[PDB]
Amino acid sequence: LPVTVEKPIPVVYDLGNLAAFDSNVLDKNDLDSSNARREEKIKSLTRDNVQLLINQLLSLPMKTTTESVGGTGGQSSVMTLLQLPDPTTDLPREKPLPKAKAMTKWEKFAAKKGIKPKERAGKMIYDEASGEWVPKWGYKGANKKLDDQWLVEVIDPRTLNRAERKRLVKKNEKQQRRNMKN
Amino acid sequence: SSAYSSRFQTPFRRRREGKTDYYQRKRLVTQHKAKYNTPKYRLVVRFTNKDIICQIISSTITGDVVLAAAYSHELPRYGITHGLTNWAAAYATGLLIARRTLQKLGLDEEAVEDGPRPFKVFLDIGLQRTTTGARVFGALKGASDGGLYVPHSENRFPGWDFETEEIDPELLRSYIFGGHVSQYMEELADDDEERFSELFKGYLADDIDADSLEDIYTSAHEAIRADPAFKPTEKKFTKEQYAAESKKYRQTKLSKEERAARVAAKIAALAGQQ
Amino acid sequence: STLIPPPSKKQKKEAQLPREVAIIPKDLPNVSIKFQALDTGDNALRVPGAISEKQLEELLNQLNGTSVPYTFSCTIKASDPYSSLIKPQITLLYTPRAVFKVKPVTRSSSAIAGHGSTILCSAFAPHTSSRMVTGAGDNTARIWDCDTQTPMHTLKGHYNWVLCVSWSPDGEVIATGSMDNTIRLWDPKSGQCLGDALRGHSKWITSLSWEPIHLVKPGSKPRLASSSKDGTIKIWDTVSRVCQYTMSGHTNSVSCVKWGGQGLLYSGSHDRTVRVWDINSQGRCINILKSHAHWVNHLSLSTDYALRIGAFDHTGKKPSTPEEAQKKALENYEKICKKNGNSEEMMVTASDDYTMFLWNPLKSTKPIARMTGHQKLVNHVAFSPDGRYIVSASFDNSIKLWDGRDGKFISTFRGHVASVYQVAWSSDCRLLVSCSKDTTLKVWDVRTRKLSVDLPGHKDEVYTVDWSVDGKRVCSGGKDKMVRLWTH
Amino acid sequence: PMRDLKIEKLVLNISVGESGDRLTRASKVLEQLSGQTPVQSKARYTVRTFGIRRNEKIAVHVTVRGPKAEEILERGLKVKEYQLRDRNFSATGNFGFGIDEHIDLGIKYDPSIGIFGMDFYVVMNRPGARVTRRKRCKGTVGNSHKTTKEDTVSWFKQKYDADVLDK
Amino acid sequence: NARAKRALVKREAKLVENVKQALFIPGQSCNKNLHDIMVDLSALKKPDMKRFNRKNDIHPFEDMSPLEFFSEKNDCSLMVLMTSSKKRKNNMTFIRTFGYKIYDMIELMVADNFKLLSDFKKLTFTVGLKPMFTFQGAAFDTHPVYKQIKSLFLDFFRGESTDLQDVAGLQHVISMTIQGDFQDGEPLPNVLFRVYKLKSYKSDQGGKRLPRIELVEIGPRLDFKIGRIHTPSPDMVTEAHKKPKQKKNVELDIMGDKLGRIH
RNA sequence: GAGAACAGAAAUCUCCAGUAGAACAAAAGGGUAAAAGCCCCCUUGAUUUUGAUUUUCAGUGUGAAUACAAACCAUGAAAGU
RNA sequence: GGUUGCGGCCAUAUCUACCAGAAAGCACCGUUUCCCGUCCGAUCAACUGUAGUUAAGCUGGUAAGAGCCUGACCGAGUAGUGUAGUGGGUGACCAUACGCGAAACUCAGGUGCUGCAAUCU
Repeated sequence: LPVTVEKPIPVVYDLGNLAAFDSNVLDKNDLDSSNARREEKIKSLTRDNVQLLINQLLSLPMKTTTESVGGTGGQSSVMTLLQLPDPTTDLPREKPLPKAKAMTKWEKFAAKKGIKPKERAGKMIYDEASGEWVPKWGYKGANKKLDDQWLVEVIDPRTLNRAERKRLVKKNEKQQRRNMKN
Repeated sequence: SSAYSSRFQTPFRRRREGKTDYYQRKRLVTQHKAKYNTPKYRLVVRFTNKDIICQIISSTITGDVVLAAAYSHELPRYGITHGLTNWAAAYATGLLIARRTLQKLGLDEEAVEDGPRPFKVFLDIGLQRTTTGARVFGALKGASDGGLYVPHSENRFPGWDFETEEIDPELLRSYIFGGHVSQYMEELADDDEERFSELFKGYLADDIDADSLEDIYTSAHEAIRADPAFKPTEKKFTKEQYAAESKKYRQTKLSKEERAARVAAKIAALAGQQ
Repeated sequence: STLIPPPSKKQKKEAQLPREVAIIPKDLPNVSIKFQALDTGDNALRVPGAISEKQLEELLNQLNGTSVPYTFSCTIKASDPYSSLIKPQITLLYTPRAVFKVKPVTRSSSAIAGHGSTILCSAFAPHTSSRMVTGAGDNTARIWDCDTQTPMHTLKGHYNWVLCVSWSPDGEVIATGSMDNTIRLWDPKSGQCLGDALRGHSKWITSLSWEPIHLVKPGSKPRLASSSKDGTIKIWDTVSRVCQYTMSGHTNSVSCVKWGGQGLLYSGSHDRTVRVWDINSQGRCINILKSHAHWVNHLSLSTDYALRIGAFDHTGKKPSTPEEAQKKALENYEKICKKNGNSEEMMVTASDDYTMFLWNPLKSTKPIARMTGHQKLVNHVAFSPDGRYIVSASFDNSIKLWDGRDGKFISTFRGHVASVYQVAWSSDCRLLVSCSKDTTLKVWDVRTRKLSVDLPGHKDEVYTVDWSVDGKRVCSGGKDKMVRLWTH
Repeated sequence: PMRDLKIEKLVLNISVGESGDRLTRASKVLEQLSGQTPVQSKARYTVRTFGIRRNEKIAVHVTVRGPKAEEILERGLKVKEYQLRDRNFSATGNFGFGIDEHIDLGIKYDPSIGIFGMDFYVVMNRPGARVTRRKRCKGTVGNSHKTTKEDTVSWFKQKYDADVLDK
Repeated sequence: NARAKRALVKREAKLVENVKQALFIPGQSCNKNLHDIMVDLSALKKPDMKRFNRKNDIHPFEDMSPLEFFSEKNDCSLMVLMTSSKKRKNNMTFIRTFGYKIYDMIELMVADNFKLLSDFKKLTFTVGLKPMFTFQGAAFDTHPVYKQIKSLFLDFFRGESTDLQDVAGLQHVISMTIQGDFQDGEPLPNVLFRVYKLKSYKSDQGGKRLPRIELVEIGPRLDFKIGRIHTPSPDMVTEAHKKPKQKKNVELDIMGDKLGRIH
């Protein structure tokens, strides 16, 4: 029936952690290990603190919406969610900050020459005779067209083509290791 | 090998038993789970012979609690005494659990701000299959029709089309008012009364027809709607005498003197040269 | 998607700090306050300590010896109703409720299939929140069971579009005014042709109405009225199966008609004119009302809630004797008929001049007030169930809420994107549902004048809407050939 | 009253490792004798001596259960003149054999197909394999209600009256 | 296939981290009491916690290879060792690691009046709810080992973080208070651990706003005796406690509208 | 292991013994099982819109790259993934 | 006390040769027209509680079985190893005082605890 709580020294709060920290004192003779009626003291001490914490939480600003069935984002019109201040508890991280900051022999060249990074528009190209689109890679890429193309007009000449293909592919994948090591 | 009886790891208890899918249960138990803190609830439904079971479940660190529950055999007291496992029996069980819950929590007839907050529940199918037009989803449809709010879809109902996306309500209406059981009744009774005699034996005890059975289901829906009270059976011949009788029929263990006596008799009789 | 600007650095420091523990702590003034009603009453100047609002209800109920709570309003300043002395002798007004609360309409059931055409009109049943009939653009109509969401007694008979549907306030007659210029009565239980159609009109049927229960001799059948583009209003007796007589005041099309409470009829037409008939003089016109600038549409009255429920209450205790039905109608009518203690029912007329008119037909042919403010043609209007408010839906994506007594402005409900088509008050004056030319439907809380829930789900625009009688379901439908029931 | 010897299933198999038309003919004799659609089979690897590859479409069989399964069982047991051996009975209590010239039961010559035969196998049991066949509460059977060889050998030297064939 | 690279992405060092994984490894000495205390603790870290089955002869304050190997191989940052001895009865070794390096270790001793979940009136719970925290005594603002244990328990139990908190999901509360008052030099007091479940009853004196509370125990109830500690290296502290990095006379009002001041 | 006509040492079948000794875009810490293994059905992916990093001569409202988020898109009855 | 549904702790809960189980619960069990899937209604689907029996399935017990589990000065306050003195041997690597802190062997003992709800002569 009584609601308020008083303390000679007022508590401090971490309202994002739903937690409170106390600078008040205990009494050894209220909670001695040899004391039978002992946990009544913890109860009569911490009921006041959870009182003050619910008191600070229900005095918060809140959040409401107007949504409906199948709400894919969040709450609905019936939910009402309090908005908590952010934590001030500085508690450590478990892994350092993931800083992979190098340049790797192309970014430096593109900086020391006026090359701008390209626009990254589409995967597909346009075929002429026929009139399909047939992407340049991703599905039946226009690279692998000399593969099935029947007659070649002057060693089998398509095998050389695949040989050069994999030549450049492996040069790229080699320079990959070169940049990773340096 | 003793090493082969020693080295391996066993599944959990209810996993050695065929009762619980722990994978699906984890997919249930970790709700979202990065957004908010709203407690989850569950609607468990099981289909055996002669029993349809439906319950509302809220888990805990002790392991589980049942908030409400219904069993296919209260339907006599509202007016369903036959076919306690069909699609309409499932509809009735779900409608009963819905109305029971919404009366017991007092909807009609710390969250101090607002408000009604329609009740949320997720259907747990258990080890049951997911086949088009089943009676688990009949109980689901009945539960939702009763007034609960259960997220679900519209392809797992009797009549839905795999050809295109439509759900014919005629076949649903028949499956609610026993049109299937009654069309089967007619297709059997027009020809033979031996299969029709064995089958529908209570229906020859009470002389029921197809239109009358649709009538029974119609009346019984609003009969459930009227008073879903769930008073328990009156408990005749109670628990202490129950346990005394079960104790009488139950076997017991032994004592160390009994075991030493068995060992002595055996190794002195059949071990000393016959 | 556009977002809300995130907070600032200092704005987060204002969040981390404590805030405003409120205790209503001590809290002892020698405070003075005077009670008052709204029409006339003022019943007196004391010095208490504190009190709660529920306790104001209790104290007034004990001072008058009623044993129903009230709503309490102070300092009639936007009229804001230790919770009423914190925003700054106090003037307090007490206003009864007829307390019967229902849950808002939030979720959805599934879209019921059926006829393959654009649904046109809809109507629940007055005596059961489980029965509904709609008339679709197809040459038929349909009745649905709402409790398992399945059709029931697919009804046929008309040979054109079934424009207007109506229910009889007793629960026996479903009248389907068809585009073919006749009507057909229907049996809500079997769906058989009650004889044949009630022919007599020339151009397509538009609207229908019924005599209220408190105006039929106990043991006699109710009568209907029907209007068409012809410009006349034909009376119909349910059992004679012939028209009795016609009233022919207007020249152009008559849009809607309504069978008022004290034995009168009202008809607005496309003649920018509203005309009043007395029926006990064999259907004679008395008052012509020429105050509009463009043709008038959807004339409405005050007590249509009582004129429509038909002695059925918000519980559903079906009638025992015709005399019991008559006494029920009389009580449920006088509940809101003599609000100030004088038998009063008003009329509100909307028209394309972007204005609306308040009318008191017993009093004069002058209007009381003219409400302006809309920017496109006003399409629909409705009085509140308690007769305390008016609302209007226009074609400029807005809704306007009025004072239902002296015709004042209060606020505008905003949020719709295309034109608004029709609204529906709650059963308990609490919420207000609206459907519009966009996909969504919406509901509004009239207390704080804000939107509670918007709810989508359709494939095209919506044409019809209506709440239940008890406040359980709301029915929808339009150009997507699907019915939808919306509940809590 | 329950440890009976019901006839469970008869599998008629033809394993001719050919991806041609002889397999089609085996399937058509399965269609015109058993009726139901014949299910095919493939090859796990290469052997270079049996004439196969991986997924070679080597065999085809049909499983029939019930009254018609009993019918084909009695017809194929009559063709062997009721002469079955003390082997050909799996220690768990099932049997099988083979007869060529499928004019022995059913079809006629009709050289439009050739001639083949149905490698039979009759699987037998007691009633009660549902605990080892169903999904919820899938357990084991008991050595009490586990069927064995010689009891069904007696149930077989019952009607259709086989000869002893080496005890 | 790609499920393998999904794991490496999940084990990447994130801008702001995910939930904390905690591991429970058995020591070389164990009893029913100690194992059951372990399990009544792990009944709170679900469903984000891993446990080993077979025992392990590991010494925390002595060697440091297998502990870092374990914390890596399970991707966990919190390690709880449950071990006993005659020299030390029921010593719980709590371990906080950062980047697979020991951030700190702490020795705790549970008393001989402990309790299991089935010792009190077993009021219902719900699996995986955010707790509430309450800290008593004046020592928790200056005392060094006390700051360590406080931050340890916070980074242990609190799970995750959000910005929207629903109001029904406030069911239980964790109370922690020292063993009376003590002054410097004299040995340390014990710290307690009480896991309640709070309820609400209308007051009629504060309005509909603030109702009264009453607490009940569900288990366990523990007293902890502090022993050996570890302290991390200053450079590792500075590194681990860093801001993730993700303007004058310029402000943002509503509707964006980046404004400015002229002065 | 028992058997099953052609058919052998491996051809194809039916039933138990099965802790992972058969498989993995893993090599260690273990194994997920009614799977992360096999087969089957539905299906895009270089989507678009703004704060952090840097660079443009319309300094050029991000024009674009990139980090992060948020609306979406796929599937599932569903919780979800 | 028996029995069923949702579970926690996940072998003191398992594997093996047998014995037994009143009632109630549940399995076995017949069917193929409706929804549903295959080569095949054995699996899933649907129907009834209709013709039957405990052989099942399930449950308890019986075994010094395998396996497993607990406590203890059971090894062992020690094996080992971190600190202080000229303790020493030239040394392989180890004496003297505080610490930290083990294991196989052996002894006693044991082969499910239960949360939430329904139900039974």
